Amino acid sequence: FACKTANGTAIPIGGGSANVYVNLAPVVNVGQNLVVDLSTQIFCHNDYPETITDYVTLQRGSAYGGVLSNFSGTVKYSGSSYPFPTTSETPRVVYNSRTDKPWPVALYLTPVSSAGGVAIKAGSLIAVLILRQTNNYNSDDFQFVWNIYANNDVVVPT
Ligand SMILES: CCCCCCCO[C@H]1O[C@H](CO)[C@@H](F)[C@H](O)[C@@H]1O
Repeated sequence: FACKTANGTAIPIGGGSANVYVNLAPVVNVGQNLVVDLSTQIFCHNDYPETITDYVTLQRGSAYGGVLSNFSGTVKYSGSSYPFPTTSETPRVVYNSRTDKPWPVALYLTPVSSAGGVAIKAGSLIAVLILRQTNNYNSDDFQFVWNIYANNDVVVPT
């Protein structure tokens, strides 16, 4: 089991970490969602589907900088919604193919009432998402750490 980003940055068997640079909607009004869809950014696969089933969860999702200060978050994992920053490990997603499958994580961020102006700064860390991988074969328990960065400023109109 290993993962890669849309630009080809890989995290090999055993886990590790990688940076993910995301383009964000430049203008987000109070009452609207800023959607950060990681399913177009992070892809994973099973290296031995003939014998092994891989189990994948979002173990933790943490908010940073402007996302932590200016937004009220929700994380959607494989069609179910949870608070973001996270309060528990999600259920598992099964990886049973050698063909790349997107990691089904999306952040839904709505401005808090005090937000206004430059709510997210270009180049800042916005989130850290922990992908946890286990299997039905051995004792492997690996973490694939995704450091999410904003490519641009996000303005919340006043
Ligand atoms: C004849 C025995 C060969 C065993 C191959 C083991 C390959 O291990 C990797 O891929 C597995 C499937 O994706 C993961 F279960 C592991 O955790 C590990 O990532």
